[PDB]
Amino acid sequence: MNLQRFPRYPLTFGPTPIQPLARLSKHLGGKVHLYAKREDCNSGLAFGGNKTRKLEYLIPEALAQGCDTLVSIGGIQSNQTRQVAAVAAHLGMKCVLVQENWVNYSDAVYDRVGNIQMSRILGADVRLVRSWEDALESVRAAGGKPYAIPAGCSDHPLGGLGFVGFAEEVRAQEAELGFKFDYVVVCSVTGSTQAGMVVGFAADGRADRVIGVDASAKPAQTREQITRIARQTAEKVGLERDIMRADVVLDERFAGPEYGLPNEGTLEAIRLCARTEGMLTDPVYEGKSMHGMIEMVRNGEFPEGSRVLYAHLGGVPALNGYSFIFRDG
Amino acid sequence: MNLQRFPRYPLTFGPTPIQPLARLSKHLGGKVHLYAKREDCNSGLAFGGNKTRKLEYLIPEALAQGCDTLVSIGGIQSNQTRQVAAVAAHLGMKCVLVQENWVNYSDAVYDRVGNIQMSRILGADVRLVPDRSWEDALESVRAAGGKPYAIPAGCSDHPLGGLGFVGFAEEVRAQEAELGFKFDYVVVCSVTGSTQAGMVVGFAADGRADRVIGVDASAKPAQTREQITRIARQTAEKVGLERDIMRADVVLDERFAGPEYGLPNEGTLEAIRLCARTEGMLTDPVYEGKSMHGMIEMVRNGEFPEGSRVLYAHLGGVPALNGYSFIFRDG
Amino acid sequence: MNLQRFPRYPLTFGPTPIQPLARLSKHLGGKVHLYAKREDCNSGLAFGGNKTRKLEYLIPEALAQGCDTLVSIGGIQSNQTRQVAAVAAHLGMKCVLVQENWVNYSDAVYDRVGNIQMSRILGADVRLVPDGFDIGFRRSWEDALESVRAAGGKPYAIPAGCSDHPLGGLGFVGFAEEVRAQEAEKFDYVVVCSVTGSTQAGMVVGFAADGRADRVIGVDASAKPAQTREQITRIARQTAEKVGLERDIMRADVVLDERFAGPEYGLPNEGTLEAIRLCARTEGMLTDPVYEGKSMHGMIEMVRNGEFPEGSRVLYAHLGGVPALNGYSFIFRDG
Amino acid sequence: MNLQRFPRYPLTFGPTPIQPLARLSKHLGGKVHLYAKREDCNSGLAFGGNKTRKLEYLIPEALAQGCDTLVSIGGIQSNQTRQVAAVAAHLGMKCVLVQENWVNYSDAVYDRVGNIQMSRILGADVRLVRSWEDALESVRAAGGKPYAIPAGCSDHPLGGLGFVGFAEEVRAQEAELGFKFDYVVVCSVTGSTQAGMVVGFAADGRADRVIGVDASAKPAQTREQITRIARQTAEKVGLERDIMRADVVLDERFAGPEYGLPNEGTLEAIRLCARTEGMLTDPVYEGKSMHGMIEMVRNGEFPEGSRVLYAHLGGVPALNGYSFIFRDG
Ligand SMILES: *Cc1c(COP(=O)(O)O)cnc(C)c1O
Ligand SMILES: *Cc1c(COP(=O)(O)O)cnc(C)c1O
Ligand SMILES: *Cc1c(COP(=O)(O)O)cnc(C)c1O
Ligand SMILES: *Cc1c(COP(=O)(O)O)cnc(C)c1O
Repeated sequence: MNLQRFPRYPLTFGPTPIQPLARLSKHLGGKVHLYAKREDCNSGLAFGGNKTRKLEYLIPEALAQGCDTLVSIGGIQSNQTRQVAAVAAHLGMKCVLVQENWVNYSDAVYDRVGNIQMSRILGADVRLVRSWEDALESVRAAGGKPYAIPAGCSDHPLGGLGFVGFAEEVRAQEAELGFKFDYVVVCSVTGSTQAGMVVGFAADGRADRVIGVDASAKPAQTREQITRIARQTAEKVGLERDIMRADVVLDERFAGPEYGLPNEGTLEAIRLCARTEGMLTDPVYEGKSMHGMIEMVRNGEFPEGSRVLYAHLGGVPALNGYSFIFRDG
Repeated sequence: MNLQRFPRYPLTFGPTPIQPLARLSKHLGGKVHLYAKREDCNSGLAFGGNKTRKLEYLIPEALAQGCDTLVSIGGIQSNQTRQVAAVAAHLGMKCVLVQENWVNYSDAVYDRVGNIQMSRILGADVRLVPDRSWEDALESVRAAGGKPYAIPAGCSDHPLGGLGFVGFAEEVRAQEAELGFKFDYVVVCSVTGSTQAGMVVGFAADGRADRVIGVDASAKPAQTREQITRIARQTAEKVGLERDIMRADVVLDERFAGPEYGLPNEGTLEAIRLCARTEGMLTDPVYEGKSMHGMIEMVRNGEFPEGSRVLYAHLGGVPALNGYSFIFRDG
Repeated sequence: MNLQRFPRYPLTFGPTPIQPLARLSKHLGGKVHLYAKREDCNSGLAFGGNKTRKLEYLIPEALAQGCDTLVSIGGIQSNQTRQVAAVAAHLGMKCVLVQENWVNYSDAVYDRVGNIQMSRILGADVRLVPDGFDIGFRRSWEDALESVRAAGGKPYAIPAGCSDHPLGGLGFVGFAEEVRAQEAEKFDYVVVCSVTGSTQAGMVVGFAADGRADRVIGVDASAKPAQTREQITRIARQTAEKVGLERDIMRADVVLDERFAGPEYGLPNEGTLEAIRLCARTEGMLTDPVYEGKSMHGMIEMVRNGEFPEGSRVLYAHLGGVPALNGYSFIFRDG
Repeated sequence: MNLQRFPRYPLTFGPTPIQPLARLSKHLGGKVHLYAKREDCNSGLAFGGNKTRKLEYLIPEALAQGCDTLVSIGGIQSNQTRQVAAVAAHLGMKCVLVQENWVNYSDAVYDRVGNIQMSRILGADVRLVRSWEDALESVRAAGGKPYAIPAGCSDHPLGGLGFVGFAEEVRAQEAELGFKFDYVVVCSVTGSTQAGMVVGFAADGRADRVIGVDASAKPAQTREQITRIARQTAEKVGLERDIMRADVVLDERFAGPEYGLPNEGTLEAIRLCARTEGMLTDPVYEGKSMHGMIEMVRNGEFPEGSRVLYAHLGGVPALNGYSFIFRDG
């Protein structure tokens, strides 16, 4: 394959570090070696995260197209939209965000802290709710040229490129470390994060080692999205193989009870990981993927000796919209 | 000098990047070149920030002395205590935090979002003073069978609390080497003081101590200024500074600290917005927004020599934004 | 029957007013006439409400016993504990409230606004436990009673909602009495929200006396109808006997509709919300997402479905609870 | 005088009750007998309060004029705008409310709980920010006829009538009681509440017995508004005398530090009163007037044996916007 053909606009500090999770690994049995690749610390643009890695491959097209406004969408505590707002500010672009009520969660400061708060400070036009088209049209009619960024950046032709690059990065780091990771655990919702990974790791025969953990609570849709995006992306980068259902692993046991709502396992997972490693995760995405990984290790689902690379996608600021749940820890 | 004599426990990713703030520089007239060194992105331990750089030089002693608990203190939205809680969890140590109402602010979720929320999740025993806390805290640890390592407010008034930022100057020299030039100034927010102190000592070396432009955020200029001065002299001695720190070496502008510690003024808010909107870089209403406000005003007043290169030290503090949600409800 | 036998301490202004809900009645077609008996406005003690009417019959006992502390229990936005705190302060008694989140809900300011905020201002010792403590399991209720004694005082034990208490059903028997006296100026049905039960129970006993027990249409807000229904019946029978009601309470006398309790105790459904908004926008009368909004939703839905004979006059008992709206601010952010 | 010349629209349950504050009185030495007149429990329309007594005299005119929309104004936690929204709903009229932040305060849920929450639920169109004028115009432009209701109902020709009636009510109740109150404590900010009282008690020679307690923190301006409204109202009811400045008593010692902000004395008084009587007061209005009365009795400013009638004007729902302050009581 060949990713290098597509330009990448630097929005990150560079390759993201991989850290050992020795305390947590030991706590769980010392049988499985856990690591974490910090996508959550990839940028100076309002905390970045996985969405920011994706955006690097989309910005060039926005610039090439002479666009002046970035328009995106997501739930109230969307990480995607907060990142688009920061990238836009940094690029000197206007920003219009469509924020919808995507979660059955009632919290007094939900639309005023965390991710959405930053987007407003960053100068984005935050619209709280077809709304998609309206917003875009709004921009054209306003005299500007919008660059449409779908939810999570996922269902877009360039949306899968960022994480194919992730697999690339990991290969280079395994070469520096002198060892390979047996698996990768990643949280999945809109899909192009895992899709990129699947294509990237299909290259060296480990697509099936990319263990996705669903956090959408609609596993069938998410799995089809990932699969579809992986196929389109595999074509885009010249993978010399088709993606098979066997290449898309999506665990469904940890997404409940709903998207945006933690279960008690989620909370326990967030607490354990934070208290053993000092590494925070959130109740919507990462805490669920962290939950899955801990559970898998606990159930012995990982062969003894396995090295598991947890991909920390970001999302911590959303913790602010769930303050009551953590009031005592 | 020789900071190398003191061990440094790795708590950061490595040197912190310097980024140009061209959009903001141009916005202010394009006469002064603004940069930012990102201490606020130095670690994977609950966002880190300047305190985490300070802590790298304290943990070895704490470990050497066999302590099993880190004990610290600060206001409700203290960045310090949150970093202590994360560093403790990472090191396998317990943590006790004494949090006091240091600000005349009373937001509905002030004690449940941002920094303090993270400390609780990180497993610290977060103690809210009513409404000697410090001694009870330390003693409770002994009484329980542990050994506490005491970390004073901001890590500042501690024998080792000024080291972290001497190394910051060391870091900046090596980056200037690749940059092919030296920054004319450094802007840093100051409250407990060992951050600006370390910098004062670090830059005294190549005679730029008075180029480190401190911006007071304590709203108690005199005390803070005095503490920086003292911490500097002590640290200077600790590292072998072949020169002495003169009062003239400690620079602290007091025009941007109002109205009180922990409360922003309208300038602070505008500054936070201007910078976030021109660079995608956030600052808080208690600390960085005030030093950012200082720098912009300085540039605006033509107080920087045309052509000057100014290095803004972004110390962190962003999670505290969550405690001032009403002020930013519309931006 | 004779309630006059049991002493009643004044904690209310006097009988509660009945007002017509003419606008809401008209909006629903005008075929049924709705009114409201404002139990929610019965007292100067921190907004009072139904619980305060119940307390009038318990306090004489607490006083005769020489108790100096009132001890009660309830969820975070419990109306009962807030009224106990004000009654206590008013009487010069101390107050301990054992509390815990009894709802699968987690609003940012849930434990610091509305009802619980007032209890703390009122001087009560609000003992709110962290999630997973489980007071009902550890029997924290008793330790609290014990700690008062252990401390030198004498506690008067007031159970959840005052209901499952010997004198807990008297207040609302008196309500039926008061209604009769006001009718001497008759309502066909009464709509009342039911959770812990002695409110509707007292009504059942009180109205059984003039043959209207089955005219009290209870609307479950517990989302545990079977338990609640049984509680109402039992409290009724005990209270009937207590007030010498020369009659047995039939299973037929206790009416508890289960259609508007969803999805859970303390959680409103879209129906609850529309009902709160409709009643508020037509009569200027506010109801809450936990209790009254569900019974308001009940009455409106019943009238809408024609379960009420044309021409019927329905007396909606507004038991109170409005302060709890403060804990559901996000839901009403745009109205 | 002749108050009866004006039509009063019923919006209350009827005369408000007078309760003794026996415990608070004994607590402060029992040398002064304190009582409370509960204007705060005067209506089933969203808790009511003094504003509702004022409004009973303005509504007939709004109706007579055929207006279909009530338009008013106040700060975020304004009690007035909440009562206006409830009266509108009850009357079947539309409601437009201009809310501005009149307080240097910024609590996270300030514009979502208490009074303003009720107004939105009651169906008012709550517009947060020439303010006033724009609102009024927009209603006409929509094809409606708005009835303008100034802040607190105070600078309105009819705004002072409600409390002239309050004095009426009190003489009548004093008859039944068989005794007279020597003083009346009342919180004053916009002014027509105390002005109505001044006029109503001028009739029996007790105008200077109406002890006003400033809560505006701008006493000179408030003292002048009460004076003016009182004179204009006395003329409108045919008082057989002109109102003199000496008829207006306004203590300025308890308004600090600013309108909308409590001082430590305010909080203490709110707590003492709540804990001795079970009667709540707020940090903006009543707690300051409660603070005043207690301080007056404590300093021996009332003659031994005096009977003081505290007018509790309402305002308790605003407590919700000061939750941090009362988190532990
Ligand atoms: C968007 C997001 C995810 C899921 O990534 P997808 O590419 O949408 O599947 C996981 N974690 C965080 C923190 C995210 O913002
Ligand atoms: C502690 C802190 C400061 C001030 O540093 P001192 O060493 O205490 O002077 C500035 N900004 C942030 C974000 C901080 O946490
Ligand atoms: C307690 C309560 C109810 C239910 O009354 P029970 O006697 O417990 O059945 C209804 N509404 C409100 C406002 C309440 O506080
Ligand atoms: C408006 C108000 C006041 C002050 O009354 P004015 O007539 O404006 O002086 C006092 N208390 C409460 C509760 C109020 O709403």
